[PDB]
Amino acid sequence: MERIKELRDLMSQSRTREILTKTTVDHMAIIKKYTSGRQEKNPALRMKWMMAMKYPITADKRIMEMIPERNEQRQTLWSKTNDAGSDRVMVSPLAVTWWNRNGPTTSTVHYPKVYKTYFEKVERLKHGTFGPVHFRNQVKIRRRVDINPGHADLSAKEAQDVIMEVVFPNEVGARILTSESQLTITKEKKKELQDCKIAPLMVAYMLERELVRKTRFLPVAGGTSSVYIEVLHLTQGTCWEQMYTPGGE
Amino acid sequence: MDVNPTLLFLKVPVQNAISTTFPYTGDPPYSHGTGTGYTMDTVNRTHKYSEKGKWTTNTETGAPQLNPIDGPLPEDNEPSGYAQTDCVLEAMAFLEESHPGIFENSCLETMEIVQQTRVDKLTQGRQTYDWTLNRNQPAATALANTIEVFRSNGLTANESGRLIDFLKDVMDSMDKEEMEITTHFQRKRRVRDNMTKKMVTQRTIGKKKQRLNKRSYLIRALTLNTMTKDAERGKLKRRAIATPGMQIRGFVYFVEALARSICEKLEQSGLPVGGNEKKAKLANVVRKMMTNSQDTELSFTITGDNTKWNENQNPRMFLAMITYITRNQPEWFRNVLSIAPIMFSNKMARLGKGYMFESKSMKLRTQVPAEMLANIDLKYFNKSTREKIEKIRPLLIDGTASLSPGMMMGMFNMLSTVLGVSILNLGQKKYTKTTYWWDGLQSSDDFALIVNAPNHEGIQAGVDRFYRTCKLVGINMSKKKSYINRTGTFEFTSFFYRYGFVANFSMELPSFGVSGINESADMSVGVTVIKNNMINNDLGPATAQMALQLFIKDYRYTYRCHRGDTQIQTRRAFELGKLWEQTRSKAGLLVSDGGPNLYNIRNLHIPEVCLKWELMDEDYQGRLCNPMNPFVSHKEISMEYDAVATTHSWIPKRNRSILNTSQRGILEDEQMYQKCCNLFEKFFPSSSYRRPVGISSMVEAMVSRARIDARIDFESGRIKKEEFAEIMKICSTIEELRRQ
Amino acid sequence: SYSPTSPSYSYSPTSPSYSP
Amino acid sequence: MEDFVRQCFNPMIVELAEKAMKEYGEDPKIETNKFASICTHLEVCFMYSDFHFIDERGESTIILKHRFEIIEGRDRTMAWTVVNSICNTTGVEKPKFLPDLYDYKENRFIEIGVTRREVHIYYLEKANKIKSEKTHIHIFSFTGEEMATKADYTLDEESRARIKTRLFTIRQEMASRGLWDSFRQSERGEETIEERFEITGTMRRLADQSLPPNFSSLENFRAYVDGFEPNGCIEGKLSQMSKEVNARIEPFLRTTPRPLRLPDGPPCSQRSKFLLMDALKLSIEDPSHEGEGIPLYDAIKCMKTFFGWKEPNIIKPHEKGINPNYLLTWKQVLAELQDIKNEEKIPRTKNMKKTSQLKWALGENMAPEKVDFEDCKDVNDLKQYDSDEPEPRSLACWIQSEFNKACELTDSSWVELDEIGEDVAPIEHIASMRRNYFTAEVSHCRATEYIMKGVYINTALLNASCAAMDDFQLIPMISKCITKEGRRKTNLYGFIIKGRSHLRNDTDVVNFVSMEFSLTDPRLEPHKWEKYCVLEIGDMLLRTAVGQVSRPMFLYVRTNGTSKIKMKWGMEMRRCLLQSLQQIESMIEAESSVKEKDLTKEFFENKSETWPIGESPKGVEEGSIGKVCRTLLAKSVFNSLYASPQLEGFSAESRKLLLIVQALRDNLEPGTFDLEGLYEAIEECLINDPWVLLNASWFNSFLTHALR
RNA sequence: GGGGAAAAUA
RNA sequence: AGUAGAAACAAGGGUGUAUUUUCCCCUCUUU
Ligand SMILES: [Mg+2]
Ligand SMILES: [Mg+2]
Repeated sequence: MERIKELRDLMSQSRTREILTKTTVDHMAIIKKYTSGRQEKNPALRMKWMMAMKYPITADKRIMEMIPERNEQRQTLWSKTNDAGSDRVMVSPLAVTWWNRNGPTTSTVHYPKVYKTYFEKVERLKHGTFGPVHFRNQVKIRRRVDINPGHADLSAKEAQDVIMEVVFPNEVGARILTSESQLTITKEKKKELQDCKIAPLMVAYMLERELVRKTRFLPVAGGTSSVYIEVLHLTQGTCWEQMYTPGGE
Repeated sequence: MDVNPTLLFLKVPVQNAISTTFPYTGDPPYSHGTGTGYTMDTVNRTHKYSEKGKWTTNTETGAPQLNPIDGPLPEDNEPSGYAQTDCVLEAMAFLEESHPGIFENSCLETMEIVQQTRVDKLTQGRQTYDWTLNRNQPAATALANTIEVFRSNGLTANESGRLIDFLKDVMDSMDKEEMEITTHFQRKRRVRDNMTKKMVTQRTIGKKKQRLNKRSYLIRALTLNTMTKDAERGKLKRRAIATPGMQIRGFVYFVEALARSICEKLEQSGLPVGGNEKKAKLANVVRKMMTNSQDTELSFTITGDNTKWNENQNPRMFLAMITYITRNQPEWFRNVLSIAPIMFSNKMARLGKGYMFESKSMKLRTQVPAEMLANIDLKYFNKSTREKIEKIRPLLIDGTASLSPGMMMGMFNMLSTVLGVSILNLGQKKYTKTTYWWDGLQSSDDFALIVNAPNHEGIQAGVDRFYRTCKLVGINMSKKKSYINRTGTFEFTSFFYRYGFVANFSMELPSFGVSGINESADMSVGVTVIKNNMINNDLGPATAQMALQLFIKDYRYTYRCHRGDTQIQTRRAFELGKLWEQTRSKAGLLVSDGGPNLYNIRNLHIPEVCLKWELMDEDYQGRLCNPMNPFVSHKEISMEYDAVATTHSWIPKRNRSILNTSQRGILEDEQMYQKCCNLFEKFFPSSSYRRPVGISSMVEAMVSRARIDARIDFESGRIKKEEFAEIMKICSTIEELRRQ
Repeated sequence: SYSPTSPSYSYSPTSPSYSP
Repeated sequence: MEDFVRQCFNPMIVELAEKAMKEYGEDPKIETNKFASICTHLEVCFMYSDFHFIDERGESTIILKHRFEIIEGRDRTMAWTVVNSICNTTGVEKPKFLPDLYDYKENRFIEIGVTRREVHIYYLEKANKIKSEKTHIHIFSFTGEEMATKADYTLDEESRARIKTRLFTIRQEMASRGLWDSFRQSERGEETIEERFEITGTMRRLADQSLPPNFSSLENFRAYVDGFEPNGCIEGKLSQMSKEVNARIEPFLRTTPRPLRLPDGPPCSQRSKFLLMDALKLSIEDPSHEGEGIPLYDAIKCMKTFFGWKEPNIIKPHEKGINPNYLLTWKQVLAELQDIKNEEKIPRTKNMKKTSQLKWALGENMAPEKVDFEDCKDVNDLKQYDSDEPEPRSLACWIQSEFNKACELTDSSWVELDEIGEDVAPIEHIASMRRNYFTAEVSHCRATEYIMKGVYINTALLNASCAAMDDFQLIPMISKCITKEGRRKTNLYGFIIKGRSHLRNDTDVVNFVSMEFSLTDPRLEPHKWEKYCVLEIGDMLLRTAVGQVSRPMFLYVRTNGTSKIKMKWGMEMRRCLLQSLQQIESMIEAESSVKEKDLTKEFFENKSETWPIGESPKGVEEGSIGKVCRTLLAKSVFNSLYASPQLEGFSAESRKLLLIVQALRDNLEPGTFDLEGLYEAIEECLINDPWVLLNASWFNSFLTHALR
């Protein structure tokens, strides 16, 4: 209802009508990236010298309704912007710290759910057992190993198809899930993702992290499973070998 | 005592201490002015290495063209571009024979890619030349301008979206008598700045209508803009690089796809492998050649770089290679894969910005464009530029120099690598017909070539034969660059092998520091870079810890997030202190919040938020990861999706203003495009995740989606009859609106 | 604990003492 | 035939058919039979779907919920998304191929087929192709014969009759124009997609012009290459080739290499952004005064603690510079500092008055006015910018002494590295102890003092330039150290006046004026101070070991410049530490694996193992691991300070010679092809840079000591 | 799927 | 003057390609 009304409003104009009529869905990719003006190089230098300025951040105007303009020490947090279309506002890191130290607090956070793989990494590291270190001439073999274990029963393309089916059922396309494991994973993820309050794109990305398998060419010596490659920096050295057993099974 | 670091090489082998020979802690050399001088030098050098060729006049562009192929054989060791067509064809025939079916499978894969590829694939490129405005603009902008001009000219074959259709559109455009385009025009107004009280020339840029004849459009389409490469290590003098228009990038992309397909099915090609893969390939080749060598046999390795590699590869030989590779294939595939060499054989290099001229008597300076250099008194240039201009004058037309010979600085890296690999594999026992033989690896211009022979004379004969064959095909070996020793040690593209590849940490020094994206992103990039350098480039444990300490210091200074319990002062200090006295768990605060750094060797692979999650306080944890943080964007399902990112993922202030310039009329187009794209993404939820495809207009697809969604919602019962009727009526009026 | 030392080691001309 | 379809079928139908047929790169003027077939199919589908609605009760009605949802004519993506939505909602099986209509009343997909031959063949073909007893298939024929699945013609007899008469009219029109024969005979290959890509017109002639000399057209060349076979072409051409085209391997014996030929000219002068060994710093102990963090207050306190300022005077004038301007700049700085000290609330930063001396020193109004060429055609006195090569300069002895000083051990700590996480793994403890050793040996190196000085100066200059672009800003060179007593000490080296900093390109420069305190008499090595203008600004009462000695205290004043890239890489000068430490660690590891234990303690404490690091009149000298670490750190720091294209080129072209020498020392029988060319390439990079010249002399010494 | 940073060659 | 080096800055439009490898990130938009 609201979206179709917005589309009608956009179609009311002349230039917008021409853009919407003479541009195909494919060319939507071209005009999405269409950019005018200067491009700033050296992000490191720009951040280095900009942060000394008062307001180096841009936020939505909604921030005006919670973040006060000043704190108890009269330090300005955000200022009204003149070079903006009324939808943005300049913001200082003082605002970020003020939100972190007095902002609204809630007991529900999606970080442990979206980034469950990293928390699994943390748990694996915490319960790991450390052995001794042997200073011996290390021989490194450059081979292709897996940095993301992914799903054993699912391949890369199968995992991508499952992700598309789970997150965007109405746009899967001509693809049809074939493996029984694919269907089981799809229905399990559907059940777990019911009534979720996260954006579909971000859910798709976390599913990609949990399912798709990523492999890279690394110099390894010893273990080859994913649980060992992630820790390769700590258990492998040019002259020293460190015995380690991740807490995972 | 006079401290001499170089004398350290007396004890430690050079390779083991090679890291100290790389001065990567200092700023790299940069170009200060126009690249016109370098472009003219490159054009003159390319024409000088092949001047003994045949001169002709193009019947379309009307510019001189040099064809040195089948020219006189080289008489001395100087660089020569007089490649022999029959020799190249024989080399490719032997490549096919040694790897039967390689070309057939490569052609089949390239056909599959060509038939199932999209036009938007050209938007992956960086700044591209634009003939519409005759200047460098992003790839997306260039493609959009080209498509708009073609549509305005009636050549609407690219609406399909397939890239091959866009190439057919380019073919059609190249046949139009006249082309109507939308260039940028400038208006200059003298104004008085209110901050300096000095007169300046404010500039306003707008759109206008221009008409180009067949010749002008053809010259522009073949034009390759030239600039100067900046931040390039290991060169005392700079060199020029080229960026092609949008009419040449599709064919070049297809040719590069075919060349990559061929190179994948080759054990002597250094591409597309890289990093660890290339090192493994080199080690395998060296080990295999050493093992296969008999005990009495003598093996010698040549580390070699080719001289002026880009300037000695003729596009005509690329066309011959393409034609031979695509034998017994559909005519359309041959044509589409051979168009790119056809255009590169008739390419024109745009000189560039021009020059800067100063009149000290009048105290004035000005910037002459490249177009006026052809009609300027020759006394104004200094001596060297006078020679350059006098030598390159015959090739100037509309501010561009015709350059048929040469590959123009790495436009056919994969095809050139294929040619080099063919010359490499021409050295098997069955082809040398002698006791000596040779083999090795090649990437672009660089090569490692191991030669085995019973005695030193055999090695010399093999090296001479390889050098002569390379000269015949057009490859020139740089004698000064190259050197030969006994097998066991060598170098290949900054990978130093001494009985095993040695780590070179100096190359990865620039990656260290603060990326300047945002607090969390910068921290993650830093820790991950330290971990990867530890794994790959032999960064020690203690050195890794010191790198971590230095990165934390630099990050804290950059983001003014110094520790809360510190006497230091800054704008942010008071808020961090107030947070510090408010938190009971002092180890849960992020470094951006002034918390302690808990990172160490153990947990370089864990993000800080996850690393510090357990020790975080409930209230601080909720505030930090609050679903409604205002600093990150929110997506509507006026309910909005809950955010997950920490408040430290804010968006920094980006500026794009141009000194004394206004572009409102041009930026309104981008604003409208963004609004339409956002509305479409609202209609189609998966557009952001994966690129959509379709020939239907945006409005047609969106109204159809709305209609089907309304029907399906009614069928499921989520809406009653009233909203159904309203949605259908609004869609119908949108439909009639569009139609009329 | 480790104090660096150099076998190769007036008034430190770079950083002298001048307080009266 | 395209004209007939345009003039007969509805504009909506013809447009939709054109859109559907163009989606696969098909031309509508040549491929006309497929166009007509698609138009007929779309018309039949529309008539089948149209004029049929569903009442609220749920029963079919003919004149609201449409009975038939159309799927044909939509794009592949749109059609597939509508099909997916219907499949998800109604729960029916997802069709394998794209259907045409969907019936809600019976909830099934229907495929509409229009054929020219007998119906049974088409129905069997379609049933075999779809291979699914879930989607209904309806074949229509121009001859009036229609067949369905299980003879279930859902559409009412009237609608089927209407479609039949429409098809009969279409067939009669086809026959009347004498084109039904081709229309009937072309149906066999309509389902096949044939790509077309023909080179014609301008591109054809361009192709004709891109062939070897003995070819006239592209087709001739294609025919030649297609029939090409290999028979001794390479061998014959090689035989015809002159024997002078060869790669003779000249042995690289121990007597082959020769010393590099350094340039000749006046000695090279200091070019660093600040003094390195001649710098004097006024220090305050344990800063606990008002401010304590603002550079201006620290500079005030540093200047206050020293008594003995006298009238400045020119002692070593800048040969090309207006020395009185430098003197007046120093006097103006002193006056501004006094004026600020007078006021109570001193500001965080200061802007210097744009006086004449600062106007000249900072190069204000020196660039000629920039004007577009369109308005510069009438000027008859235009000349191209000079592009002359750098003036050659000979190697001087001061750079070696500066490097020697940079490698010295300092009493005061210069870097206080931050904390890290608790160590748990044994490797973590080993890393911690090795890091303690490295920090102790590196935090007390003068190279670290230069690192901190340069980092602070570049950071302050960048901040001032970006924040203040029209102001001549005063920036004191402030550093922080920890003496041997562990007490924080704040040092001031002098002042920097930053000029206008309107930087747009990465190569644009900001002029500034640097005034550095020093105790080095400029007349000892005048050639080293060519660009400076040294003043005698005071008399310092140094506390020598024997007692008190009064020595002149000078102020080296000069005008320098730096760019955005230079400042950026100046901020990232701490990375130099790593460049040494990593290497050092590798060395230790490279030995530890041999001895099966960590040799860090043995290398640092006992100094049993030493590497050849210095040259003395006695001969080559060996330094312990700490000395090697300091030497590498100083080398990297000087690379950062004296960076230039010459250094990069020399390193690149000399790594080859170093590797060749290593191969010779490895008894690998090294060989070269144009070794003289390599020597010329290496020597081309030595022009005037003191650091590059020192490196070249170092390489000469290394070659002398390695050939034996 | 896309965008940024680092390196190598051209 | 100074920076710098085959050409420029020292104010009055701000220039950064092709191929490959690795790392990170997930949405910019009006003086
Ligand atoms: Mg080369
Ligand atoms: Mg090379």
